[PDB]
Amino acid sequence: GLMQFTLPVRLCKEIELFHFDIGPFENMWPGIFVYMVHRSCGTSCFELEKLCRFIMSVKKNYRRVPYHNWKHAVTVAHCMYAILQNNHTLFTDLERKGLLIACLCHDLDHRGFSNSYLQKFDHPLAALYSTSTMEQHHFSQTVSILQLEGHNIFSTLSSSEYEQVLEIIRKAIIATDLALYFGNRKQLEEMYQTGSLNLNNQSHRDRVIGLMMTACDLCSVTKLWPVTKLTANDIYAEFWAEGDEMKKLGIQPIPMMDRDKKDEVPQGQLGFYNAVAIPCYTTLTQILPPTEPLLKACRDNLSQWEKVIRGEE
Ligand SMILES: Cc1cc(C)n(CCNC(=O)Nc2ccnn2-c2ccccc2)n1
Ligand SMILES: [Mg+2]
Ligand SMILES: [Zn+2]
Repeated sequence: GLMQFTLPVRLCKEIELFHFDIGPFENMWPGIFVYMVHRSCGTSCFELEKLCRFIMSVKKNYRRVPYHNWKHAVTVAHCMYAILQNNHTLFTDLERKGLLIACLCHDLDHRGFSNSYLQKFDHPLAALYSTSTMEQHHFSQTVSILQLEGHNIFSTLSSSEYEQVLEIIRKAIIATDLALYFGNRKQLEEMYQTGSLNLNNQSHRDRVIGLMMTACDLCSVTKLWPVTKLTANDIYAEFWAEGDEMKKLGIQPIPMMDRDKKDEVPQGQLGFYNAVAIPCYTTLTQILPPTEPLLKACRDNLSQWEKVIRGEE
């Protein structure tokens, strides 16, 4: 119990900030995650032996893909840590426990292909899960790893608390399907504006936790410009591979995924910021005022992409 994780001074301070980058040293990422669980949840939330075994099994079931990798998992978990630490009294013990684990597990066994590509390929997972194909697989993989011997980090919870936490994790992981984000934010927008939003209404909490998951999942657009710009290369490396694979199935990919149309990228980032990212962090800031730094950072980056187009960089 008396064993803490401590980070070097620069990390100890910068990790509290939304725009923190976890760095290129992979062997430090597990310690950073445990540090965040201990401060967000407590030193007692998990058996340290079981947590460490869970963390390393989760790492092993992420693939060596350009973007949807172990680094993304830890990055999305850090953004959730930042939201929880800035909204101390709004979330229950089970929710803080659940959401950090959901973020770490949210893209388990990702291959770097969209739900659309699985459907057009006719992948077995598309036959097994007709909607949110990859996300149902990510939750399936999470349950698998929790059921390995020595890996059940929730064993000390009651039967009902256990079922509650697995239901928080399931909903959280399904919400990372961007196809579900558009309707979810629209509903939250109306509820906030007509004043019907009620955080004691479980169906309302679910929607708010969903938007947090979208905000955390997209947080690469809220980093300082040099981090956002370099992460964009990894996300587009996956999109171009998928577009190559669409061409192999005899389907011309949308321009965003066509590597012959790299010129169109800056304008494609504009569309993504205006259609997805700005609306996402605007609604999140209305519902959770202390997440405003994510909206500010997103706006700064929209303006940096505007400069790329105007040939100023
Ligand atoms: C860095 C960093 C991290 C992330 C996630 N991006 C965004 C990369 N673009 C992207 O994901 N596009 C996308 C996927 C599905 N729909 N759309 C889409 C929606 C509206 C307009 C244009 C495109 N950059
Ligand atoms: Mg995903
Ligand atoms: Zn993700």
